[PDB]
Amino acid sequence: SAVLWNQQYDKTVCNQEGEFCSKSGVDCCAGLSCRKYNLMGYGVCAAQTCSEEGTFCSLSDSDCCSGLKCKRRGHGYGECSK
Repeated sequence: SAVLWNQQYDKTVCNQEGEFCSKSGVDCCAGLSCRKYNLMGYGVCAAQTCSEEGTFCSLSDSDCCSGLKCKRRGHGYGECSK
């Protein structure tokens, strides 16, 4: 009754968009999201689309992630803010 070989030993490694996420609770690399597509939720990583916090955005039309508000900073231009 020999035990199967380990899957990995090295530190927590990430993968680029396209990789699949397990139900163990794995998270894609920085700037990646396992967009759910299947019925159970066996989607794959995908580069986020929403603007990050601090990045310049359109004050006329918010385009940041959930929890970010484009605060005018300058003269007719602002960036995302928590």
